[PDB]
Amino acid sequence: RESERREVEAKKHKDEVAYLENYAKQ
Amino acid sequence: RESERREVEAKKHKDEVAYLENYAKQ
Repeated sequence: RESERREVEAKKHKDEVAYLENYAKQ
Repeated sequence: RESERREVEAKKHKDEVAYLENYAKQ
């Protein structure tokens, strides 16, 4: 379970950097 | 140990996203 939590928090990193990219170029 | 690490990760993620949306609100 803790390993799975590691992968899902990596996914959260991906989502957050994705939103930063979405609103970065404006 | 794993639970508290996940908690600190989650709070820093929400802080980051709050920072980004506050910056982008203009």
